[PDB]
Amino acid sequence: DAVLTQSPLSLPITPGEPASISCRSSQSLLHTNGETYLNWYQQKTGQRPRLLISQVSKREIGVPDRFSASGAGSDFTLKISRVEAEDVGLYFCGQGLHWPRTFGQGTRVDIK
Amino acid sequence: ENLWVTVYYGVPVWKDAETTLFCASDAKHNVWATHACVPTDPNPQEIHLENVTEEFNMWKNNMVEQMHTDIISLWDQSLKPCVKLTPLCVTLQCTNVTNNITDDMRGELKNCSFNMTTELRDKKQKVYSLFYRLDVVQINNKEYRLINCNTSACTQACPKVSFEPIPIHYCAPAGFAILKCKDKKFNGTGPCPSVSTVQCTHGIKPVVSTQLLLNGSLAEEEVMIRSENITNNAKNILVQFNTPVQINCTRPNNNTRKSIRIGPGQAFYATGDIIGDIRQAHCNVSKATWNETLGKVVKQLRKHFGNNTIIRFANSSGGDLEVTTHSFNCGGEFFYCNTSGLFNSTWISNNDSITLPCRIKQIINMWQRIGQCMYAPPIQGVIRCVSNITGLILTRDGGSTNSTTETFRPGGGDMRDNWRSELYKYKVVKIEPLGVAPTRCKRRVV
Amino acid sequence: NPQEIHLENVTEEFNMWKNNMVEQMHTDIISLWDQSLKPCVKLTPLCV
Amino acid sequence: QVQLQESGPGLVKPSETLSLTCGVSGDSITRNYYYWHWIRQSPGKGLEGLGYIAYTGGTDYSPSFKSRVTISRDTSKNQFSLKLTSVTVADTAVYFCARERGDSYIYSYDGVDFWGQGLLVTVSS
Amino acid sequence: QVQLQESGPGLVKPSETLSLTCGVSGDSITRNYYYWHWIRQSPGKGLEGLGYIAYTGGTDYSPSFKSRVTISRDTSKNQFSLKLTSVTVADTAVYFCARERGDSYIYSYDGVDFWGQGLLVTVSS
Amino acid sequence: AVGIGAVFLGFLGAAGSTMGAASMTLTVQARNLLLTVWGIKQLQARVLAVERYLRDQQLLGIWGCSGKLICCTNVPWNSSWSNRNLSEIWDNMTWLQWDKEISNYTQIIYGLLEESQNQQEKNEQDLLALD
Amino acid sequence: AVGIGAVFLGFLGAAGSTMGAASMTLTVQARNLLLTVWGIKQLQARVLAVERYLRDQQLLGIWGCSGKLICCTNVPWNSSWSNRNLSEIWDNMTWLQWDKEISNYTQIIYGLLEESQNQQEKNEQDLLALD
Amino acid sequence: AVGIGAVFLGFLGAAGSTMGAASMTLTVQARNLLLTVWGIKQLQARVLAVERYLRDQQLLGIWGCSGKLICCTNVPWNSSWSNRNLSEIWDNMTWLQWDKEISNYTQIIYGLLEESQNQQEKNEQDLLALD
Ligand SMILES: *[C@@H]1O[C@H](CO)[C@@H](O[C@@H]2O[C@H](CO)[C@@H](O[C@@H]3O[C@H](CO[C@H]4O[C@H](CO)[C@@H](O)[C@H](O)[C@@H]4O)[C@@H](O)[C@H](O[C@H]4O[C@H](CO)[C@@H](O)[C@H](O)[C@@H]4O)[C@@H]3O)[C@H](O)[C@H]2NC(C)=O)[C@H](O)[C@H]1NC(C)=O
Ligand SMILES: *[C@@H]1O[C@H](CO)[C@@H](O[C@@H]2O[C@H](CO)[C@@H](O[C@@H]3O[C@H](CO)[C@@H](O)[C@H](O)[C@@H]3O)[C@H](O)[C@H]2NC(C)=O)[C@H](O)[C@H]1NC(C)=O
Ligand SMILES: *[C@@H]1O[C@H](CO)[C@@H](O[C@@H]2O[C@H](CO)[C@@H](O[C@@H]3O[C@H](CO)[C@@H](O)[C@H](O)[C@@H]3O)[C@H](O)[C@H]2NC(C)=O)[C@H](O)[C@H]1NC(C)=O
Ligand SMILES: *[C@@H]1O[C@H](CO)[C@@H](O[C@@H]2O[C@H](CO)[C@@H](O[C@@H]3O[C@H](CO)[C@@H](O)[C@H](O)[C@@H]3O)[C@H](O)[C@H]2NC(C)=O)[C@H](O)[C@H]1NC(C)=O
Ligand SMILES: *[C@@H]1O[C@H](CO)[C@@H](O[C@@H]2O[C@H](CO)[C@@H](O[C@@H]3O[C@H](CO)[C@@H](O)[C@H](O)[C@@H]3O)[C@H](O)[C@H]2NC(C)=O)[C@H](O)[C@H]1NC(C)=O
Ligand SMILES: *[C@@H]1O[C@H](CO)[C@@H](O[C@@H]2O[C@H](CO)[C@@H](O[C@@H]3O[C@H](CO)[C@@H](O)[C@H](O)[C@@H]3O)[C@H](O)[C@H]2NC(C)=O)[C@H](O)[C@H]1NC(C)=O
Ligand SMILES: *[C@@H]1O[C@H](CO)[C@@H](O[C@@H]2O[C@H](CO)[C@@H](O[C@@H]3O[C@H](CO)[C@@H](O)[C@H](O)[C@@H]3O)[C@H](O)[C@H]2NC(C)=O)[C@H](O)[C@H]1NC(C)=O
Ligand SMILES: *[C@@H]1O[C@H](CO)[C@@H](O[C@@H]2O[C@H](CO)[C@@H](O)[C@H](O)[C@H]2NC(C)=O)[C@H](O)[C@H]1NC(C)=O
Ligand SMILES: *[C@@H]1O[C@H](CO)[C@@H](O[C@@H]2O[C@H](CO)[C@@H](O)[C@H](O)[C@H]2NC(C)=O)[C@H](O)[C@H]1NC(C)=O
Ligand SMILES: *[C@@H]1O[C@H](CO)[C@@H](O)[C@H](O)[C@H]1NC(C)=O
Ligand SMILES: *[C@@H]1O[C@H](CO)[C@@H](O)[C@H](O)[C@H]1NC(C)=O
Ligand SMILES: *[C@@H]1O[C@H](CO)[C@@H](O)[C@H](O)[C@H]1NC(C)=O
Ligand SMILES: *[C@@H]1O[C@H](CO)[C@@H](O)[C@H](O)[C@H]1NC(C)=O
Ligand SMILES: *[C@@H]1O[C@H](CO)[C@@H](O)[C@H](O)[C@H]1NC(C)=O
Ligand SMILES: *[C@@H]1O[C@H](CO)[C@@H](O)[C@H](O)[C@H]1NC(C)=O
Ligand SMILES: *[C@@H]1O[C@H](CO)[C@@H](O)[C@H](O)[C@H]1NC(C)=O
Ligand SMILES: *[C@@H]1O[C@H](CO)[C@@H](O)[C@H](O)[C@H]1NC(C)=O
Ligand SMILES: *[C@@H]1O[C@H](CO)[C@@H](O)[C@H](O)[C@H]1NC(C)=O
Ligand SMILES: *[C@@H]1O[C@H](CO)[C@@H](O)[C@H](O)[C@H]1NC(C)=O
Ligand SMILES: *[C@@H]1O[C@H](CO)[C@@H](O)[C@H](O)[C@H]1NC(C)=O
Ligand SMILES: *[C@@H]1O[C@H](CO)[C@@H](O)[C@H](O)[C@H]1NC(C)=O
Ligand SMILES: *[C@@H]1O[C@H](CO)[C@@H](O)[C@H](O)[C@H]1NC(C)=O
Ligand SMILES: *[C@@H]1O[C@H](CO)[C@@H](O)[C@H](O)[C@H]1NC(C)=O
Ligand SMILES: *[C@@H]1O[C@H](CO)[C@@H](O)[C@H](O)[C@H]1NC(C)=O
Ligand SMILES: *[C@@H]1O[C@H](CO)[C@@H](O)[C@H](O)[C@H]1NC(C)=O
Ligand SMILES: *[C@@H]1O[C@H](CO)[C@@H](O)[C@H](O)[C@H]1NC(C)=O
Ligand SMILES: *[C@@H]1O[C@H](CO)[C@@H](O)[C@H](O)[C@H]1NC(C)=O
Ligand SMILES: *[C@@H]1O[C@H](CO)[C@@H](O)[C@H](O)[C@H]1NC(C)=O
Repeated sequence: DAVLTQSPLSLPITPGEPASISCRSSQSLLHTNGETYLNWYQQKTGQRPRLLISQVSKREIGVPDRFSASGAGSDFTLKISRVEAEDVGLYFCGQGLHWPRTFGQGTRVDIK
Repeated sequence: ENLWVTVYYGVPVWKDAETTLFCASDAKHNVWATHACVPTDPNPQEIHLENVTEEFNMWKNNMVEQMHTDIISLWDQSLKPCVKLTPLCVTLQCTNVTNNITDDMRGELKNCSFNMTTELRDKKQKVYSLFYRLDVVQINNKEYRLINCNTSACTQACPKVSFEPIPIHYCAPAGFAILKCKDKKFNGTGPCPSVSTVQCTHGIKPVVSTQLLLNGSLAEEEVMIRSENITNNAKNILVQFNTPVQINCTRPNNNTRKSIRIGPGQAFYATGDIIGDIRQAHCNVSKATWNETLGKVVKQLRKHFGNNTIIRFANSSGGDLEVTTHSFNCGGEFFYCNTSGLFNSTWISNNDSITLPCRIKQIINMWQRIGQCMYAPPIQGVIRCVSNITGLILTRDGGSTNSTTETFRPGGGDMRDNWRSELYKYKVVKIEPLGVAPTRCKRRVV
Repeated sequence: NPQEIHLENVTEEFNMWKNNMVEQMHTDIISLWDQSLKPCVKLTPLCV
Repeated sequence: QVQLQESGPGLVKPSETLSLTCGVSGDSITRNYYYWHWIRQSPGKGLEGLGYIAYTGGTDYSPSFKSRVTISRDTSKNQFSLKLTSVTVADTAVYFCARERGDSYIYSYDGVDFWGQGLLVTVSS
Repeated sequence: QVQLQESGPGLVKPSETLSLTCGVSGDSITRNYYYWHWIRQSPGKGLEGLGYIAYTGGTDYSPSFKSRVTISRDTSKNQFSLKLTSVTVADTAVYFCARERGDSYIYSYDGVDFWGQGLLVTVSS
Repeated sequence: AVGIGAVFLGFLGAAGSTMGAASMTLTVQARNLLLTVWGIKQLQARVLAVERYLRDQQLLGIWGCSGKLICCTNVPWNSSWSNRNLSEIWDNMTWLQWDKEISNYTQIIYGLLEESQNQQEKNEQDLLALD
Repeated sequence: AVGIGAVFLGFLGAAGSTMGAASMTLTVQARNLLLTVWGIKQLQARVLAVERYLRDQQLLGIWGCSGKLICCTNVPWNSSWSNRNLSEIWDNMTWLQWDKEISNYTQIIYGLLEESQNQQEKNEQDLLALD
Repeated sequence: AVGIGAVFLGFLGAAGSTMGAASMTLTVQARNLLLTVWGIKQLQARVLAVERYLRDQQLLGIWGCSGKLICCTNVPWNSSWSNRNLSEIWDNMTWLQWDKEISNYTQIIYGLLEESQNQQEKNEQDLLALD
């Protein structure tokens, strides 16, 4: 099983300063065909989760430009160029290559 | 059954062909231009090809010859803006150096003085310089001349450009591709049961060596032997290690650089007065590591001639200094070490560092090109160098019915052998996307 | 007779100090100037 | 757009079979290159996949639930259901029926596009 | 597969006319870019081309036989025949009916593909 | 995401697959076909690639497949060229082996296709002239 | 002569005109797409222009519109890409604005077009196989 | 083998033959279209050959013939250009003489074809848009 581990576990940030999250993978996510299969998700308090970035750096429709990501191999990171007061909730990093699918434990974001 | 021919475009078919590759690097001045190279991909794509096998072959791929020609072209291009040393061929009056000289360095360095031109063409200036025994010959306080005054005028390398061997990536152009063999136990030739397509090769270090391969790509699980024909002793033997052995080389002399303005906008970086003590250059390698490495090589090599036979290692028979000694460049000085202290032992079935002296030489003509040459300027300060050994270019000695004591000797004056140890996994192919096959369709009628 | 066509109902964001035309022109002038001095004689034996 | 909704009992006793039915609207359940998963999530432990059903009708389940989960489909009503046998207290979590993007021959698409409301299954004795 | 088969009398007296018929099976005589020749072989003299009939219906005869050879076609039953007048004792030889390759407007093709079984004709009395 | 359904593979990844399965990935191969001495070297490689692509496009243009990857023709397949089952070629062979076997008869097939298309063009034009 | 009727305009002279009116001038823009150092520069420019034209023609070739400036496709338009009425686009917008608005979704539409053509190609071949 | 039927001839072998007979060899002419200073000269020659072929293909593409050696257009002939008989041209005149005669009126026909193609394209799009 590809156990995804995020860091830091918590991240108190206020509007006006940047933020970043790192996600490590036990097994390499580089498929035999030469394509990565890592995705980022957002889940608000008591709401269904939503996808933000797909295929490491391809932004999803309706997602603002404030979010960004980059990485390869086993080291990947999620960097938010601008954060607002409505960006509360959990953030997950999931792989779509090794079965069963797995997601990180969840990094909490709140006001400092 | 009724059949009709059908043509398909874009089928996965390929054939062997020859093409002109192009360099690629990060572009992060040195002897290698790196300006004509297009920017490299941040992360090259690698596609593994399953259920297919390719007939890989060494000693015939045009990649090694193409790389050799490109290296020569870059080397020649990097010497054009530099100044030529044509008015330096004059009579040199030299005297042996004896200021705190040692027995192992006595008679090697000479303090020479000679007339030389200045900025103004209507005047001359008297200057002095230090030259090694290998860069001067006698005439028949004694007169001497440079070794190249009867061959060609050398051009000194520009001090701004260094000899750093940065990696270079070779990428196939549109319509072509390069296949790499992923087999761990791959042999020099034969079919490869694990092929993979890649757009650009890994970082290849264009290191210049003649006897011991260094700063190269090491093996992954065990030592391997490479040779076109093992029985035919005329062909060189290539061996790649799986673990490295560090070599600590240095130039203890604390020399100084001096600038002599020989003309308008031109200058000569002469060897200034040496301060402090003087010692001979040397390299150090661990005895236990070398012993274990040689043992592994003997074990891996005994399966080609038998278990009962015994093999021995001996130093070079003879020839030019470029082939009888291990040469390399650490920073800005070219060494020539006496490897006789390493290839001297006998192996039979079933305090902690080796020291070997090295000589410095300035008048160096790279490759096998005797028509032109280059002058290496003296580097100011103490030179220190450390590197990993990766391979040895062994050569066999004619043997009789004795069928024992197979004597092995190093060699490999050519430079293609060095790059062959790095390009043995890749081969260039040409793709043919036009195919033909039968189908049951007859096409409509209009 | 160079052709000039007017474009109605449109505006473009012009910006100097960033267009590559000036750098290209400068490079071309340097190249032509250097090429024009190739057959001329060197004045090296005059430094007396 | 595509809407996914769950349906099933809000509370299940221990050891009987637990049935969850997810209705899909706005798109055909038999899409050419797309997959449908059933993912659950408990407090603090995070998300975990149970199994999935492909467009071809085949199914694949996680190694820790092969002898307990079972997924079926019904194209006539445009829905799919999951059957879980021998439920325990540890299975208490909110279940979601989501949709993901499967790699096609021409291109590769990854990610879970949409998710469901989430039926909170409570196990108590 | 295309096959040819000859037919005609076996013994022919001197001074009258000779008649042979070669059948064609597996291919149409009306082929767009092909020819049909008549060749005979005798000991010592070698091979000789009596004549041929093109797909257009036209006929061309050799200079040494133009006054005596005559070729005609019958597309209804897919066969063609040859008539030779003023037979002599020197005409005793084995006759072959063969197909050839015409030069198309796009490409040129040369070569006799198929031959007959070689019916032996004996001219004696 | 990978699964039990369809797979994507890579550039020339379907080489080991059968002809039937490799025929579904014909777009990926077709869409990837496009110091002064160095400048000459790079321009030579670029012009070579352009010429090769235009050569293949010209060959397709002469036939009735100027703009499609899969197209049918009217000339039948003579058994002598292969005398092999249809099902065994598509489901029990790869493009590399098939290309190796049919390499001795590619010129004949190309000439036949070209001539057939030319004749078909003349026939269609003659028929269209009536209207 | 110029009058109340049509207008000739010039190359890239209908940029300010609406999409509906500028769609009739596609041919004028399409037909105009075609000392050793100076030779290298001019050759590089010519090769780049040819490569650009070839890439555009290759993209059109992959789709089922290899030989026509105006064509039709079977994949509809998802409202999420533009969510605006049809009349307000052809009669109240220009190509520069429409291009800037769809610039972020062009790659997805390109992939959809290629996949649709591949599927139609295999469906058509399978259907014609009955003959 | 040569005979009383068809003839092969060679490249530009039907230059002295009539147009009707020379129209059968359109494929042979179409299939044959495809030290630093010398490298520049060779690359210039190859690039020029490619531009000429691309220009011809572009001209064919603008018209209603994507790719084929013979195609028909929907515009009537004007006697003002030639006024010569139909059979007298094909059966009694070569291609060189006819080209010399129509040389002064090629640009007009080239413009008329483009006009007709644009009108036909827009009409076809409007007709197909009533579904
Ligand atoms: C095989 O691979 C090994 C790597 O393990 C190479 O070893 C390197 O050799 C180069 C010389 O070619 C060394 O680079 C030089 O180092 C000098 C001292 O380095 C110390 O100081 C620097 C800080 O400046 C530290 O980062 C470093 O760790 C040392 O503590 C510098 O003084 C040199 O700079 C001068 O020369 C350069 C051009 O060469 C000029 O541009 C500068 O301005 C300056 O004048 C230079 O940087 C390098 O340190 C070696 N690496 C190691 C780990 O020792 C072998 O050279 C290579 N090849 C062979 C044949 O063995
Ligand atoms: C490399 O070759 C192997 C065969 O040695 C390929 O594996 C084969 O993949 C096909 C895919 O269609 C399998 O067919 C399927 O079999 C199952 C079970 O019978 C059936 O339910 C499906 O409908 C389909 O018919 C085949 O069984 C399988 N064979 C083996 C031995 O695994 C493999 O795909 C090839 N890989 C590449 C990259 O070419
Ligand atoms: C397609 O054509 C090529 C070349 O025309 C054929 O390759 C040739 O195949 C023959 C075998 O039929 C090889 O002959 C060799 O003969 C020696 C001596 O008898 C024998 O020891 C070898 O094992 C081999 O059979 C020949 O070397 C080979 N190559 C050439 C250049 O002639 C190929 O067979 C043809 N394929 C088909 C399907 O027709
Ligand atoms: C540049 O912009 C001007 C201003 O928008 C354009 O003039 C306008 O063009 C439109 C479109 O043809 C005209 O609308 C139509 O007018 C006719 C009567 O002439 C009417 O029957 C139609 O129902 C429709 O309303 C508009 O009247 C005209 N004038 C103004 C003052 O708006 C001009 O065409 C543009 N030129 C280019 C090259 O983009
Ligand atoms: C297509 O993508 C581009 C780039 O991703 C989008 O351009 C960016 O649009 C945002 C607005 O969504 C711009 O943000 C600006 O921020 C300032 C400061 O908060 C604010 O005052 C502005 O009103 C605006 O919101 C951003 O500058 C702009 N450019 C870049 C380089 O990011 C574009 O909007 C996307 N188009 C569509 C239709 O999605
Ligand atoms: C060079 O000029 C001569 C003279 O015109 C050409 O010979 C002519 O070839 C044509 C065939 O395309 C002959 O037409 C046909 O002749 C047969 C005769 O039986 C007739 O049955 C047909 O109805 C048709 O008229 C034409 O007669 C013939 N002229 C002669 C022999 O005087 C020759 O082909 C030209 N060569 C080239 C390379 O242009
Ligand atoms: C197509 O247009 C060209 C011109 O672009 C025409 O060529 C010209 O033809 C005339 C004859 O019709 C030449 O006139 C000359 O006049 C002198 C004096 O009377 C006479 O001695 C000559 O024998 C000749 O007739 C003229 O030089 C020639 N060239 C030019 C540049 O005007 C051509 O005739 C036109 N073809 C058709 C079919 O309309
Ligand atoms: C190399 O030779 C030069 C020239 O003979 C030496 O330079 C002289 O050294 C003496 C002794 O120290 C001084 O008195 C002179 O002033 C120096 N200059 C000249 C121009 O004569 C130099 O010392 C010698 N170096 C070595 C290492 O022997
Ligand atoms: C440098 O040039 C000077 C001047 O020509 C040389 O000095 C002369 O040397 C010759 C031969 O040794 C003597 O006969 C002259 O008397 C010298 N003249 C003077 C003014 O000293 C000198 O030998 C040349 N070489 C060196 C190394 O200095
Ligand atoms: C000077 O050195 C050379 C070798 O470099 C030696 O042969 C010679 O004997 C030495 N002369 C003196 C006087 O030391
Ligand atoms: C140049 O001089 C050296 C030393 O005397 C000699 O070995 C070499 O042969 C000479 N070269 C030529 C071309 O005479
Ligand atoms: C590599 O394979 C060939 C052919 O099987 C063999 O002759 C050769 O000895 C092999 N190489 C080594 C080093 O054994
Ligand atoms: C190798 O060399 C020997 C002669 O030493 C020769 O007989 C043999 O054919 C050569 N090639 C191989 C593959 O052994
Ligand atoms: C090599 O070993 C010798 C042993 O005496 C020592 O003196 C010398 O300093 C060593 N050199 C290096 C570079 O380690
Ligand atoms: C070499 O000489 C320089 C002279 O400035 C001195 O600074 C440096 O310490 C010396 N190095 C050694 C190793 O003696
Ligand atoms: C070489 O020098 C390095 C200095 O870091 C030292 O760690 C290493 O042990 C030395 N190796 C030998 C063989 O002297
Ligand atoms: C290698 O080490 C062993 C220690 O067991 C020693 O007996 C042997 O002589 C060594 N080999 C050499 C070449 O010194
Ligand atoms: C040599 O010895 C090794 C190890 O005992 C063995 O694997 C190999 O087969 C032997 N080779 C021969 C030719 O006896
Ligand atoms: C090294 O090789 C040379 C070649 O001439 C020889 O003279 C010398 O004796 C060798 N060294 C040893 C230690 O045998
Ligand atoms: C290398 O060292 C050995 C040790 O005796 C010596 O005999 C040989 O001459 C040396 N090599 C050179 C080129 O001096
Ligand atoms: C070579 O090895 C022998 C082995 O006994 C040793 O006696 C001798 O000193 C060695 N010579 C050198 C130069 O290492
Ligand atoms: C030498 O080997 C060590 C250990 O494998 C490695 O860390 C180091 O980077 C290597 N140095 C070079 C220059 O390759
Ligand atoms: C996007 O288009 C596809 C194909 O028509 C359709 O099935 C899907 O529902 C559309 N999605 C949205 C959000 O409109
Ligand atoms: C065999 O080839 C001939 C061409 O001479 C062709 O007419 C025929 O149709 C082919 N046979 C079959 C069964 O297609
Ligand atoms: C395919 O070939 C085999 C011979 O290996 C034959 O037995 C079989 O009948 C063939 N299939 C068909 C459909 O004729
Ligand atoms: C245009 O779209 C807007 C919003 O979708 C709508 O309110 C308006 O009625 C539409 N206009 C027409 C003419 O359909
Ligand atoms: C000549 O051109 C005119 C253009 O309107 C056309 O109507 C006419 O039909 C053409 N010639 C004939 C009589 O076909
Ligand atoms: C063709 O032109 C000739 C020559 O003037 C004329 O007699 C004849 O009537 C014209 N028309 C036809 C149909 O032959």
